[PDB]
Amino acid sequence: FLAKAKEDFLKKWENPAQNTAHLDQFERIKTLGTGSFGRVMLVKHMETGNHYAMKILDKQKVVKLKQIEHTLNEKRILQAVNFPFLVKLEFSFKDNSNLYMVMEYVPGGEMFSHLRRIGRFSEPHARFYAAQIVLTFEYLHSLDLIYRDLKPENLLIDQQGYIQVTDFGFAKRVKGRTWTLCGTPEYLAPEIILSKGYNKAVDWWALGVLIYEMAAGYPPFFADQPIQIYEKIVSGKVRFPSHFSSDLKDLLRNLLQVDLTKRFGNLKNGVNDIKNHKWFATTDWIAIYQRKVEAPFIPGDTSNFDDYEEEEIRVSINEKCGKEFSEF
Amino acid sequence: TTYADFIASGRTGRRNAI
Ligand SMILES: O=C(N[C@H](CO)Cc1ccccc1)c1ccc(-c2ccncc2)cc1
Repeated sequence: FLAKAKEDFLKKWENPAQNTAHLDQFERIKTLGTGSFGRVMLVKHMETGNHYAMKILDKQKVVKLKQIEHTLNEKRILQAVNFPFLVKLEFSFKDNSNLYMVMEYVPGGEMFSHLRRIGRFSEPHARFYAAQIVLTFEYLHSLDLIYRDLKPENLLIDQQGYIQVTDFGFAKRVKGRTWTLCGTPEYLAPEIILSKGYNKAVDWWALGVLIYEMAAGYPPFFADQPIQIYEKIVSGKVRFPSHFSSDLKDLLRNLLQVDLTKRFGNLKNGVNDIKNHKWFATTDWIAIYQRKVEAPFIPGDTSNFDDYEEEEIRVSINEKCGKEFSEF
Repeated sequence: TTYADFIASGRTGRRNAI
């Protein structure tokens, strides 16, 4: 499977799709989220009646924040990947002011919203989601991609209750070490905080944080200020809730391992150390991939998304930052 | 409790990237 997937990915990676729609082809309905250099809107493609999520990036804001290369990485990778638990990019294009990525709409909202409301997920519920992340990272890492943005805010729940990973803004295709300080404080591996060259093992550490947060209802390292979070991470002293199973604690001690020669996902057996762990004994990896497992939770409707202030989309009469985004 | 400490913290909302 992975061999065929790499062939498919490389053809798209080497020859990326460009300019596959236009802003006038979509009716903009409502804002689903906002970020430093734009917003995500629910849109309707008038030709088909399909709903999509449109990520709008202001070129000038990307340039001001020195995020050009990361924005080019995001679109180049997202247009090339194909996996059941990844958001599907349908179109991309740009105009004088903005870049646009149009993705299949995932109506269930963020895992973040459901997790905070419910409090915590039971171990079988958390295991169901964690299995999907394990398979997704096995897929991404096999293509030499590092994701670097795992958190419940970036995991969307589809109509079948399965996950769709979004936000490839920090994704990068890299064969060696990399050094960028990026991610979310609670999810940073110690080697990122300590300004070391790091690798895909940072995604496995982030999975450890995610599983802990899903099962506990709070992350393993938190504090009001990021500097305080970093001190807790680099110490790596993790305390587990009394309701955590012995198998769950063993798995987390292996993922939330400061020692790279000991961290699960980063050993000679790679992902198999995770797949074969006792916590995952009840997991049928193939049925998860095939979406045959009954989901523990089933969510143009935007009710599973928070409300955001609307703003008119202004397109300048002059092209901005043309050379910087020529390949988009 | 750790849960009460989390809920009273300023980090329960959507977390921004660094
Ligand atoms: O990348 C995403 N948002 C950034 C924070 O994660 C913020 C941002 C950053 C810069 C510009 C705009 C937004 C994102 C979120 C949701 C969906 C989405 C897909 C499908 N169905 C519903 C929703 C697509 C992309």
